[PDB]
Amino acid sequence: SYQDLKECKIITAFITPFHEDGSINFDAIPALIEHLLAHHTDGILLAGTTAESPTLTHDEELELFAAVQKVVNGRVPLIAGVGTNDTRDSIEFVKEVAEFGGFAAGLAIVPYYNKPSQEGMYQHFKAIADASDLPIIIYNIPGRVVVELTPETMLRLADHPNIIGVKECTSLANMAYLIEHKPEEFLIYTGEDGDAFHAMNLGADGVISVASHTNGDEMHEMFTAIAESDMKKAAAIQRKFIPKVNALFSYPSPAPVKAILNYMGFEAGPTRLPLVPAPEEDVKRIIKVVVDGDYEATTVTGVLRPDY
Amino acid sequence: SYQDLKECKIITAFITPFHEDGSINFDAIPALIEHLLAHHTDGILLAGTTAESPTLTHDEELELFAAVQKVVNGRVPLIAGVGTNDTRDSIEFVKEVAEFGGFAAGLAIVPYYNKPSQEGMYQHFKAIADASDLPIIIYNIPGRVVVELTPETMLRLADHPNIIGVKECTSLANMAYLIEHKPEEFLIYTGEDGDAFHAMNLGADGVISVASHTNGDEMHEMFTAIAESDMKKAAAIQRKFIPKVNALFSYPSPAPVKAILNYMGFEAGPTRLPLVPAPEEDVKRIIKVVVDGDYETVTGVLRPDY
Amino acid sequence: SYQDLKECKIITAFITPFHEDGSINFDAIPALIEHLLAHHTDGILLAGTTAESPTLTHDEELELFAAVQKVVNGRVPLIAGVGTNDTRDSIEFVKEVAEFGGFAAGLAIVPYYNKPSQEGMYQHFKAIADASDLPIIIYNIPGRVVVELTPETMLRLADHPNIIGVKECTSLANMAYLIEHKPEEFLIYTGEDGDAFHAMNLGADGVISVASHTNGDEMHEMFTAIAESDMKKAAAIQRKFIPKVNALFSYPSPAPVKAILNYMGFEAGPTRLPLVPAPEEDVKRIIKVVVDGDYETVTGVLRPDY
Amino acid sequence: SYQDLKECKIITAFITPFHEDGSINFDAIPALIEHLLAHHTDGILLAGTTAESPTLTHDEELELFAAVQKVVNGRVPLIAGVGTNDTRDSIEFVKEVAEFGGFAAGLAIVPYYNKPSQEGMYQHFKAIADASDLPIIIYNIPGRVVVELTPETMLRLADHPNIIGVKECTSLANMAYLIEHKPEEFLIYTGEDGDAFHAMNLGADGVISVASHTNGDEMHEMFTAIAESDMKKAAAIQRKFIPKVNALFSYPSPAPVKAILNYMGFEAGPTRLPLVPAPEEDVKRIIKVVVDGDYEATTVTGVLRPDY
Ligand SMILES: [K+]
Ligand SMILES: [K+]
Ligand SMILES: [K+]
Ligand SMILES: [K+]
Ligand SMILES: [K+]
Ligand SMILES: [K+]
Ligand SMILES: [K+]
Ligand SMILES: [K+]
Repeated sequence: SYQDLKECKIITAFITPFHEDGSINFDAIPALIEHLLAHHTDGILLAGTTAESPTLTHDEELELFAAVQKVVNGRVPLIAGVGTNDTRDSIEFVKEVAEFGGFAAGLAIVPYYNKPSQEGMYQHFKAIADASDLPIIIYNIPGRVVVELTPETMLRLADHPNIIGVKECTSLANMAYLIEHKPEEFLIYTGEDGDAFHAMNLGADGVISVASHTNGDEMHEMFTAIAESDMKKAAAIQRKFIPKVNALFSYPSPAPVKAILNYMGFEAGPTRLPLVPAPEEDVKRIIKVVVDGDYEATTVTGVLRPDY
Repeated sequence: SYQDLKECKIITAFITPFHEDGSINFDAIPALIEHLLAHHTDGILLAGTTAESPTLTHDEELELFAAVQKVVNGRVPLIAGVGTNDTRDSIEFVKEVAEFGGFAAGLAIVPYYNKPSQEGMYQHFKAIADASDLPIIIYNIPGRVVVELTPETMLRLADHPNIIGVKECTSLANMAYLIEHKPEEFLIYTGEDGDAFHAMNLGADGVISVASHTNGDEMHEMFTAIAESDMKKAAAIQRKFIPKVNALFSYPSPAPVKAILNYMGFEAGPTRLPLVPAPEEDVKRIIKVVVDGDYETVTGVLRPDY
Repeated sequence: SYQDLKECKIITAFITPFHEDGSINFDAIPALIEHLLAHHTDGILLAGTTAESPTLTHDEELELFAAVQKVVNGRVPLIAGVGTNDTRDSIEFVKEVAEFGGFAAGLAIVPYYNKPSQEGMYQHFKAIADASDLPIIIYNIPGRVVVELTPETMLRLADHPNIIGVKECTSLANMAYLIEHKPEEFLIYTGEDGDAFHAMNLGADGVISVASHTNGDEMHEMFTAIAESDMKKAAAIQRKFIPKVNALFSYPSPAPVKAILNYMGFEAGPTRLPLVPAPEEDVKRIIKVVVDGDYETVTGVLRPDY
Repeated sequence: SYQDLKECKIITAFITPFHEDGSINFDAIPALIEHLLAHHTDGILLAGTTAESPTLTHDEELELFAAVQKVVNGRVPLIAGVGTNDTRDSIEFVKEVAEFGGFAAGLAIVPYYNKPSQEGMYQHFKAIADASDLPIIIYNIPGRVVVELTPETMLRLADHPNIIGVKECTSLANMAYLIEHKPEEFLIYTGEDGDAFHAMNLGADGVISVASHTNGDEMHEMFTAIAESDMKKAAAIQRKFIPKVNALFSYPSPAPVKAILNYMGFEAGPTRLPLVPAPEEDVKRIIKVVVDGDYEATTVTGVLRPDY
């Protein structure tokens, strides 16, 4: 529900740990989940992009939700990534995730690849919102999907009772507009770490974050500053925060965040093809820049999920 | 193989006809296909983007491959859409297709959504080309998938002996470079009906077309003018073809092409959500522009959940 | 100097009122100016883009600088547009302006049309800052001039002791970096009324505004809310200001701003060709959106050739 | 007139030679002009971008037209660059260039910097076309000016009796359209060397060229092939032509062309600020790539026109 999510400020988009072997590392999950709740994660998004959802099987996403809900045991609310670029597959998975339980909302991306029109997107998300007990949060991101929902289409959807929010990654003009015209019980999250500062100042509810894995504190610190009206501290953190965000996305994500989470001892392991891990030479620069660690280095292989 | 496709000039990116209830209209396939082979389709690509592949299940795609192959009967070579943005799935499907047989190649798109690096794209396409008997054509289309293979990575892949060409949708600058440096047994298709004139001029092997569904004849006349060194005529055709291609892509494909095909009697049906058919006011514009037809809210459909 | 401008929050990019016959309306200047100083203009930029500088002759610009300075009388500091895309002309004009006196700085745009490299931009701006007593503010606006100063070249220039700031129209990412690494005695203005909220939040020194002509008060209220750490109120103001900025730039500036100023009695007049006034149907939209006014083909004018 | 220009295929956009000193090198002009007419230049454009027109004075452009017409002595037709982003200054210079004589047409760029609307551009070019005996050719180039004339505005203008053509640098779709709907006595030139092949196949009249300075022959060779219907030779030249075009624009033009013209012994000299010459390290790669010369190399300074 909107209620479960309402107070969230730092929703983390949780990675999927893997072994050298390509299988999921369910073992590394407990320590990672603890680290997040220790470093100001308000809520967890499961099986999103950062989780390499395109490469997780149906049954693997189900394993992941059980494994994380066991280890979170109710402590923060959760959102499941449910949408694909097929409306029927999205209807089926969400009704299924409604049954499964433990989620405050299903997240549904604007369809990638097939490039639907605004009416197409409207009828898409309506059908997914219609389908299930689980309300929906729309993830609008032309930087990954080419097309986008316009604010007008988005606010058409926001009126659906079962559509409770948006993870918006367009422009701060668009974001301003959405915050300005939102109906009630409708939540506006930036999905851009490097904008979170501006989105919060403008009246957004929060961030659905990658950088929260490795810089959750300084992000907390900046948000508290906005809330406690210390704009000088908030902007100082923001100015030093931007180059970290850029390093975390300087190779295709979640490669940079996994490499940092690997240095930090969390065995995030590699990425499943078609993603490959960050090159060693980038790996050192990145750890230095994002967590001011020193990486004592030593061509790079992505992994496939077991054939068997 | 490369042999099988060497000669194709117009390989058509075949639609999937759907019933008003959202099931495949398998009945419409024989008429539609004969119409293609009647209008200078030399080769057919099944379950590409224009087939609404994101919306076709595993089994549906297999059942399309049956229907089409039964009708085609080896009259032209066939290409199966096999790649997705998951490297393992793509491997498992290219094997199942190689096994299925009757395909000269599999088409594998550059991964959408997850935005791999070049090196990621190389490992992806290498693994697919390593998986099976079936040769691979890469589909590079940053207007659909955001990222793109640089020519440089493309040419590295061109060296894999089981990768035999590219459907290239980037720039004519890139397409020139690829023609220039291509190795042996590597086909270069444009995937952009609008630029097919330029691509063929520049030395491409042909076009993987949507337009060929409705405008095969004039495409044939242009390619013939081009190969007969009749440029004034090739370019007269190209200059008037541009708006028709434009119209075809003026609501998201394959809406406009189904709306024309429906108008020509072929029962293309509607599109599966998230795509919706072309709006009414637009349908008329589109027919008038593309086929010179006289025609007269919109509802996308779902696959049956039973 | 830097001193003179340290305190400015709202420096307005002053229009040039024109008569229907295309000569400067010098009569309108006193009323327009008093109106700015009445509405929280802290500093004025004369013969910037909004003044239609491409259309003002050398002597006209000098005569504007007279008129305005006579009216202003040292109540606020002044900035003269001095740079063009020719480095020699810019040098000769910044000297003539330094000589003219009464200006805290000269504004020099990144060269338009000829698309210099970074190194070319450095040599350009260095020579201008070397030429005269008069300090230099750089104007970086790739949406007008195509190329842009990277932050890196910008910070090299920031070190010249006669370059004292930037009117920056690139991205908030760049604007953050510049605030963070700025040396001493270097002012950072946003030139984007739309992003002024974000820029001030991020630690900018203020805005070089068009909107301040018509909406000075609410801009003042926002900047005050911001500096009084009243964010909910700052952002309420910003969220409703965005469409007004949008409207102001909805036909090419300064058409929309003159159309509003005309409606408020100020005789801004039309624009000099190649710019034409806002079309009629648009003028009404614009007034309603920007000032909440109730209003009711278009003709751009030429400077007299006699 | 349209007649003077009608048969032109390779219009060169002539550089402005300068001394180390910043003054124009009128001495180097004769040899450069000869080289062009020796290497298939059909027509010469004077005082365009390639000529660093933004940095030429009024009186310097007048010197240039006299100096080139003396040395061309009638042999090819000529076009003068007359437009600026001020309509009055453009009216005055063109009426003046009509008086001056020896030009087949005045070239007028879509106004840069002030970003006019379509009506604005329309009224702009109408006024310049109205002003003088010299007909006008429009130079539409958003890559330098941001804005552009749409085909609809452009064809509105093409109907003016005194507007005889366009140097179009947008897309080949746009170019196709213009060739398809042109009125009579209206000429379509690409201003893109790297597209000239495609523009010619599509039915364009010609190219207004930079690369013609240093690769005029191979350009002739490709155009003859199109005309004589040998498409295989034309495309072979095109494919090897593209990387030369890219090197000629790999540093801000006319820096790369001047550096090659400097290696070839023509003393093009440096560029006037804000342009600077090409870096040495780029200078060798460029000469190699464009004219397969070997540059025996030896931080880089742009020059100002004399203060005196
Ligand atoms: K999945
Ligand atoms: K709702
Ligand atoms: K499928
Ligand atoms: K191969
Ligand atoms: K001026
Ligand atoms: K300074
Ligand atoms: K000039
Ligand atoms: K004409």
